[PDB]
Amino acid sequence: LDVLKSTQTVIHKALEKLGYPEEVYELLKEPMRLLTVKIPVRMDDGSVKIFTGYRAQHNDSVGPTKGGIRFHPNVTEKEVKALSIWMSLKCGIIDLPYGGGKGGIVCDPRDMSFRELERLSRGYVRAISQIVGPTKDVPAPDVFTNSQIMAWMMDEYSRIDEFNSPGFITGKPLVLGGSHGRESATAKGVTICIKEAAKKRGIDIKGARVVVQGFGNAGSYLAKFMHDAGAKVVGISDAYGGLYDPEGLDIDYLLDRRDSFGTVTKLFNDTITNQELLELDCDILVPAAIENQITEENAHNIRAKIVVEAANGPTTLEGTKILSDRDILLVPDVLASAGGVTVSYFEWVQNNQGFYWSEEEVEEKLEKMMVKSFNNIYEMANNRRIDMRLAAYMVGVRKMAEASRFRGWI
Amino acid sequence: LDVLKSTQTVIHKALEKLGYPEEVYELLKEPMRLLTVKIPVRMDDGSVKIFTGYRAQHNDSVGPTKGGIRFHPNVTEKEVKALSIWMSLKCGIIDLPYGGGKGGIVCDPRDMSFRELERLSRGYVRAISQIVGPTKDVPAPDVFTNSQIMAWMMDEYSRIDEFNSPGFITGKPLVLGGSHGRESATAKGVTICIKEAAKKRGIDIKGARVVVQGFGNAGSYLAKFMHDAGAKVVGISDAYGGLYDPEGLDIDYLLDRRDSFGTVTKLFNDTITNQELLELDCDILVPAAIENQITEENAHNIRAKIVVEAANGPTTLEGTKILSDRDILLVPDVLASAGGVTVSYFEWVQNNQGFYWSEEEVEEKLEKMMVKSFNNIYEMANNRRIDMRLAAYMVGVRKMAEASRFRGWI
Amino acid sequence: VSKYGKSITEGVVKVMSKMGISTVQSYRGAQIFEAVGISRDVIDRYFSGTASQLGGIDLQTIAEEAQRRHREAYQDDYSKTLEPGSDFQWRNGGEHHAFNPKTIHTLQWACRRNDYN
Amino acid sequence: KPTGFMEIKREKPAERDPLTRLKDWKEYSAPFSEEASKRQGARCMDCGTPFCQIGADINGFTSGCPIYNLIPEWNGLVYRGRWKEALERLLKTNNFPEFTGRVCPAPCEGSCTLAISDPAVSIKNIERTIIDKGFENGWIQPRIPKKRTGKKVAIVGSGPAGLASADQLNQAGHSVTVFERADRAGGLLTYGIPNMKLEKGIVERRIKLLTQEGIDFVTNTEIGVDITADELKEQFDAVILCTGAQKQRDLLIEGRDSKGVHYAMDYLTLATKSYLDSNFKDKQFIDAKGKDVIVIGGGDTGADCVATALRQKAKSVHQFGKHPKLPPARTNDNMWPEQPHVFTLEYAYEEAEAKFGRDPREYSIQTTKMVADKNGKLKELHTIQMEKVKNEHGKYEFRELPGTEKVWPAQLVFIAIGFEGTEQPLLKQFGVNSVNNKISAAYGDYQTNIDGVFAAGDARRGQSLIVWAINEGREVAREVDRYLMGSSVL
Ligand SMILES: Cc1cc2nc3c(=O)[nH]c(=O)nc-3n(C[C@H](O)[C@H](O)[C@H](O)COP(=O)(O)OP(=O)(O)OC[C@H]3O[C@@H](n4cnc5c(N)ncnc54)[C@H](O)[C@@H]3O)c2cc1C
Ligand code: SF4
Ligand code: SF4
Repeated sequence: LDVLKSTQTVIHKALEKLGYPEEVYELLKEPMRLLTVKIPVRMDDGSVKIFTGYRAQHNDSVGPTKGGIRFHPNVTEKEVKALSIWMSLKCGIIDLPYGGGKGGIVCDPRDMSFRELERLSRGYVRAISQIVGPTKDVPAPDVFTNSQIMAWMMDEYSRIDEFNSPGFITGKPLVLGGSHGRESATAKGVTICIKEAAKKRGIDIKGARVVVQGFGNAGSYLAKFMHDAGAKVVGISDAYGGLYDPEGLDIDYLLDRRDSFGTVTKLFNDTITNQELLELDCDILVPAAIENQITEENAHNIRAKIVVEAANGPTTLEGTKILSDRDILLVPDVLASAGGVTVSYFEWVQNNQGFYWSEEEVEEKLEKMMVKSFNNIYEMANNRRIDMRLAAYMVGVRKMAEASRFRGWI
Repeated sequence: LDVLKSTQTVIHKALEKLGYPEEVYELLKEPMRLLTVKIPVRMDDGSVKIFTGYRAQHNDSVGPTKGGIRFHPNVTEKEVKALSIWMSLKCGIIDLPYGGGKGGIVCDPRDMSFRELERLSRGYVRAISQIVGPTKDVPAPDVFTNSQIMAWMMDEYSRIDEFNSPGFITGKPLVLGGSHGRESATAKGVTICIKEAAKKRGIDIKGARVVVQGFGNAGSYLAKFMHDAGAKVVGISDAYGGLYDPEGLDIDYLLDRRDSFGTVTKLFNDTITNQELLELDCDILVPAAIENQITEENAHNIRAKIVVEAANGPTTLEGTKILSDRDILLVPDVLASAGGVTVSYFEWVQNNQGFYWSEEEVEEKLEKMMVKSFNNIYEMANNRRIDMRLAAYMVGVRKMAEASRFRGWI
Repeated sequence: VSKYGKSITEGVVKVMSKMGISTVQSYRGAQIFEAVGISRDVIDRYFSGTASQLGGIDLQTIAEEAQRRHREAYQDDYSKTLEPGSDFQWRNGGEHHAFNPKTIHTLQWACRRNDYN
Repeated sequence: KPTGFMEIKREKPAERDPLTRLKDWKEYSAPFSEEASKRQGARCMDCGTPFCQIGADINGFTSGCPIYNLIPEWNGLVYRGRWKEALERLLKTNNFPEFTGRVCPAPCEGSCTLAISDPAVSIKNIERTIIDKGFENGWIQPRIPKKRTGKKVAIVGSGPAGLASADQLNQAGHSVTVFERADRAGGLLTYGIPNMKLEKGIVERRIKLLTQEGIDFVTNTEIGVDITADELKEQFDAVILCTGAQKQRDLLIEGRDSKGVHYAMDYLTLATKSYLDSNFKDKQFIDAKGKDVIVIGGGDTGADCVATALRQKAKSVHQFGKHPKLPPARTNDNMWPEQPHVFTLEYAYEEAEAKFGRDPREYSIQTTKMVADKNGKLKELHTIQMEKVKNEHGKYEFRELPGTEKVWPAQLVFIAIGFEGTEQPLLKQFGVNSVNNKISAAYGDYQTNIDGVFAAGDARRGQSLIVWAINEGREVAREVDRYLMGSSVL
């Protein structure tokens, strides 16, 4: 159940499969830096409130740590450490010159005001200014954090360091040194993963019977992108049930201005089949509605030749093993959702250079990077006769382990 | 288990007595900068071991944090935080321009070796190098640390910073920038406190009967100082027992026969146990030995007019209450044992100046500082019908609270 | 602990006084012990200057004894108690004692009967 | 410098009045209180070379504890007040101290240093107190040996030797089986020993503990026609033989044919079985409340028979024994190391003396019997006086006195003048040999003629005691463990 313990376990099995001693696991299981700070913030009522903040750095052997910051009241040291490890895994998978980093603050932005949030971000930056920077630790946004907060953090760090430091933090607006493609990063990444998986298999993108459990934001975006060439069969889990069931029919482009807040696309009173439809003889599957939708009971029921994960923990180990035995391709979420990290890396590169690219350049570089990562993972998985998830984990930890061994820490 | 809670309680009580609001307690209850690090160390056998290190900084409003490093297997975050707060209290009591700091490493120096200890010290210094320095955090020695370890840390910091930094760490040898009086500091402070208490109570030091429980370096130096001042030492104790002589104990001969560990008892001669040594007829009693020695049963049997807690926590709450009822002047450890901190501060000053003082200068400066602190605490405890322990806690927290308020953190 | 240390030191002082040595410094270098059942080869190799009239066991035998004691102690998978000693008392199944109960009662009976068998 | 043996006098624990003790078939003694136990343990001197621990036969009589009990050690522990440690040290040697604390005659008490010119220390009572306190505090629980190697020993007989061997093998890690003919396991303890001296509740509790351990007793099996030695050996590695010794010798004299003569073993077994089943209400035993009882052949069996008759309220009960009465003090040729041979006046006799007012007497001696009555039920018993004299070369011999003819009424007769070896040649399925009805075996290295078969207990020792049986069982357990595996700690 413990997220940290689960992460340590997956790291352990990946290292064991790669054939590394136990000291490598002992080093990589726990981050080498965990800073806990107390931030005094003056609220709009004249009172002073003490906020708790955490910053975890996992490994700097490969390069400066890269990590997001989340403003949530349920953050914890264990969660921050686990997320730092996961970020390190993603960076290793994409072959970035980054390490694992993460940050968090115990707060409720829904209750906090604009000025209060600005003061809190500035105080957090002031507190952690000693162990962060463009060469040590690069923050980024996460849940309940956005470009305004990133800009405030950038301003505070620039004031501290007496010069502009755009590359210290990513996720900034364009005027302050932002990068294009930030919004569509994850959806684009899943699209490239799907295309490369289809190319590796014998499936083409013309028919492309696609089942999606999304239809919300990312699901709608990927469905729209697929609609140009492929087709649709059924859409599930639209926050109300199986409201969409074309069953062999396509959907007109309806991405102009529509949201699930009021109805889904046309009307909420349309015919509804049931909550879970699944099944059907499709060739592409995109499950992203909730955590752990696929279980042992329904593992054999699905009839999709390719499955691409777009959410966090949509499948279990038993389901992954069943799909691998059935020879159904399964793209891990850790690889599918790396577009945001890749775009943040591009923004960091642009800040370092002083030259800012265009949307086309960002798209082509993202395509190259994700295609290379997918090919490496697929080849290694075939060579080792293992599953894609384990292959991705081993690819992620290999860079960190080799860097540590080369530098002599183990 | 409850050390941090107890420290929080005493801080709360002191702040309530001083009249400060609750935000001051909220700020001062926990440190605002806690760092946890993992240190890989190569051992003699060739293997690699990962040690866990902690560094806590309670406050920096007054000035750079001052703390100690201990090499024990039972160190914990709670203990480190509590001891950092206690160090802040000591610095405030002595009126130093310091904050509170505390370092710790989970290790067993008994099983570790010379080279392994050097490597571990260097690794710890490297891990915490990002938040420490002569202007940020000044470490010192604690349990299982000494001048050699301090020298290793100093060499590490200089090797990092490209120039020598003697003031980064105290407790060094004389050749590396150490200060005179580093061994007799605690005993001299206890002597100063005893003399001031005797002056306040009207007891003449000439001919005053002194009993010392513990004949380590501190006990031996204290006995020598009383003998020089003219007071008669009627009782000493060591690991094997104690001696009693109302007319004097020949401290010169006892010191001459004193060994490295401080044993002075004969072999075929019966000795006096500590339980009945504490009950001897004397004017001054000085426990500089193991803790939890004065309780309800022996509080009434104690015949000393003044009791000075040279060691750490040799008295309980019930014993303090009974002594206050009996009108026995108690000098707390947090004040009596501040000589080491004061001498470390003098060493820091000498490193800053580049000029190193002499034994006489150190003696006189320590005398003035300790006399001022003792007088302030006594006047506070006379103006307010409270105990010297509470007065010392209030004096310690007052400076930190005022500095935080002035700087605007609350 | 303190009492044990003091008593042990006093006993060592008495042992030195037996030979008349008044100082542990001298006793440390001096070998005031004589072996009974140790090979002269082992003595010369490791206990040079010590006396062994009859020689005796070898290093292999010493190692075998130590290994045997260690092995039985570490296995010992029946009892959670220490076996009774037989150094200064006689216990059934323990070390042999010349004046065992059988010998004592037989001698007493023979002397009281004035009997020969 | 303890002086307890000088400044303290021997005492006894609470004992029910003999007159009222015949109304109930319960314990006739109680354990020492804490203070009394401490005072009595203070008497022990921490004996140098304790003679209360030799455990060997001297002049044909056992002296000391055959199981090598740490008597001085737990005496000192009791004096100091340490009860858990005393129980642990006691269990280090004796696995069934509850039985010995109230059954053993305590030859250790007789063969102790303090026995010279002063009474000995109540070793048996102290042991009983220790075990009773341990049971009441619940410190005795199954050990549950985590190590269990597939091995079977299939002990035969539920006597104390069998229970001890089963416990030792189970602790070693061998899953054994104990076969018993009778419904209730315990061997002599369950049936032969009276409930008065040893209530069967403690025995049943001990078997329950053994079953929880994993002995897996099986009852109602003669292991003869029911189960054969061939299949026994085929299905088991070792089999052991804890058959005991129940064969009883008889008198080949005329007159021992009239109905009314039954074995003491059978009478006691029937009485105890009826008491356990339906409180002597099924009438499946022998009752002589209105019938005279003559028991010939003294000893434990005779005392038990007399006690049973007294509780049954027989009108007259008499005990016959050829050997002369014991003196009140040690003789010249009987000093302390030897087992004392003085007057005892144990249970079953003080009760008779206290109750019988018309005939306040017992212990008819120098006469067993001669030719009895006939023609149906018993009517009278004939007795003639016998004397021990020296003949030929100073050897004791029995001479009858013609002028001492006398007759007594006897409607019920019991024979307890000795015992024979195990039940042979009835159990001739095995090839084990014998010389005097005792299976051929030697103390230590109990291997018999047949590999995988080991003699044990009274079957090879003749007539012995519970402590002897326990010791023998422990030794055979060690030997069989060594044979099966090669090494055996105990
Ligand atoms: C105070 C005192 C009083 C005593 N009173 C008596 C007394 O009255 N009578 C007496 O006889 N002894 C008496 N004894 C002696 C004592 O009871 C025995 O010496 C001892 O208990 C026998 O040991 P054992 O292990 O052979 O037990 P046993 O009981 O002899 O063990 C064998 C058991 O298995 C049974 N058995 C026989 N053949 C088989 C078979 N083929 N398969 C399975 N089970 C079989 C036997 O009937 C018996 O129950 C007394 C001792 C003391 C100290
Ligand atoms: S009473 Fe028995 S056990 Fe105690 S010292 Fe005397 S002989 Fe030994
Ligand atoms: S078992 Fe018998 S001989 Fe052994 S100590 Fe107990 S009473 Fe004495």
